[PDB]
Amino acid sequence: NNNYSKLRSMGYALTGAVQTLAQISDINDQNLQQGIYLLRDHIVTLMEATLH
Amino acid sequence: NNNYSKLRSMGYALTGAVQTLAQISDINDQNLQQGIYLLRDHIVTLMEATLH
Amino acid sequence: KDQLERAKAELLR
Repeated sequence: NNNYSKLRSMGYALTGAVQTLAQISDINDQNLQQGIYLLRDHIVTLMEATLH
Repeated sequence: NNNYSKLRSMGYALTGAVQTLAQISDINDQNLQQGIYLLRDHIVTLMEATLH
Repeated sequence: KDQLERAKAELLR
């Protein structure tokens, strides 16, 4: 119950949240980019044949 | 003006920012996903008719 | 959410 101790403990928790939030943000952004790339590739493949 | 008090007050502010940032990130990601889904649905609907 | 809640719990005492 030291005045510094229950502050050090909260300092421990106040950084894993930031780290995990960054990780989830990166995962979401990468998934969105991959989906967009797959969609554009399929669209181009479909688009060539009708022109020909 | 207690040495712990003006630290507790800053600890108060140093978490709502993280919470709101997470909320805004989720909102943006969901909006992007919904837009992509709407675009792909419309593209598929347009794509079937020209093939037929 | 639990981490932020514990952060807010580690200050009311």
